Amino acid sequence: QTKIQKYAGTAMPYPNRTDSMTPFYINHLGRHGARFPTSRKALDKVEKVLVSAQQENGLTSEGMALLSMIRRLSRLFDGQWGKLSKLGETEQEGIAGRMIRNYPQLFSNSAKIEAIATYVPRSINSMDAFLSCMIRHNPALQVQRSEGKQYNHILRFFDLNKSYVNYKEKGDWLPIYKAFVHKKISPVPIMKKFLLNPEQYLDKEAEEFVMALFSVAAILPDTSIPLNLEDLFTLDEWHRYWQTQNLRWYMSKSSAPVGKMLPVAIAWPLLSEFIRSAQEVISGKSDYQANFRFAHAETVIPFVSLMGIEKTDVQVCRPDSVSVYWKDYEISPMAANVQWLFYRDRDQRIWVKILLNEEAAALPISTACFPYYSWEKTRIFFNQRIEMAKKTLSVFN
Repeated sequence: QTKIQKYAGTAMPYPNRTDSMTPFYINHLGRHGARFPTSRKALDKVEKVLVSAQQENGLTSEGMALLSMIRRLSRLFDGQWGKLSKLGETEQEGIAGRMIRNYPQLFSNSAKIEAIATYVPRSINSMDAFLSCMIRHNPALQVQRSEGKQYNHILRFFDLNKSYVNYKEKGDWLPIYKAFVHKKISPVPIMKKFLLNPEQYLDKEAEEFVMALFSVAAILPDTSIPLNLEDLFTLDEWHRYWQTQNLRWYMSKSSAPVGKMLPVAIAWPLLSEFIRSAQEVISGKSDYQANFRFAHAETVIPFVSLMGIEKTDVQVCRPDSVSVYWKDYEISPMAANVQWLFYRDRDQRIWVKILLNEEAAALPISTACFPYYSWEKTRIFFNQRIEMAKKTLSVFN
């Protein structure tokens, strides 16, 4: 059942974590917590097909039960599209809580923290769940909270680059994805459960229906509604669905050769801003003990690849091998977050530890005390990544 959760991909709920020197600064990026579906399109597709089968009774008994379940979900999702769920709130409370319990000295006395978020309500509400926990876990904190479109350049860079928008909507990854779905997804086994004469459905409408049904089931664990649809598909069918969505994310938002690093390079302003906020705290220009940022999977995924956390920027030429080497649920589950923890040793040398979803991450540079890296070396490495990103983007107006 761990495998079935992983097969939700970027809709996987944030994984279980447990508590357990002290840093002088934390630099953070977090996706919003577990959320409702953002679009009714999949639900509507599933309902339209089942209702039509109800005309000229083409439903099995379970198709009748599924149709009723779909109508109920449509009423429960009404007015809630894209909202942070109670689960997403508690995910943020857990990330903040473990941070505070791990490093009380960092957030002690009158420590100062700043948080930013996008204009998207689920990310703003995620920041507030996180900050509320902090303030409860030390009301003497000083807190700056802001949000909105002025952070688009560093938190929503994927909307601002014209070449990338064009690639995401129209690029060469699309035919590869569509061929891959046709190869991996067999719709008739699934729809026989629900519809008489499934073989009379054109492959395209059948694939669309099944893909839409997977989307409904995949998001339900994120809603805090006590209903589950995992058993509509076999475990091997969930495996195949996840492979298709994993490849979709990899090619459209990460380091796939077909994207030519364009989906990754667009993140360089956030990496540059991360370095700048840390350099200012190290120098004394800023006296923040933490900078927090709340945004989206499309913020986290290319940011992580651009940092070069090992494996997350792999460039796999064969589409069918991607799932072996690059796992979206390991990078951007719900509430996915990156934390840079800064330390000053007895000699005042600065060390940095990188946490990806609260587990130590590797960079392709040396260190004699993993998971701690020399900040100087890491900064040089990240600045080199930023320069390569600007070079990449120079080929796209």
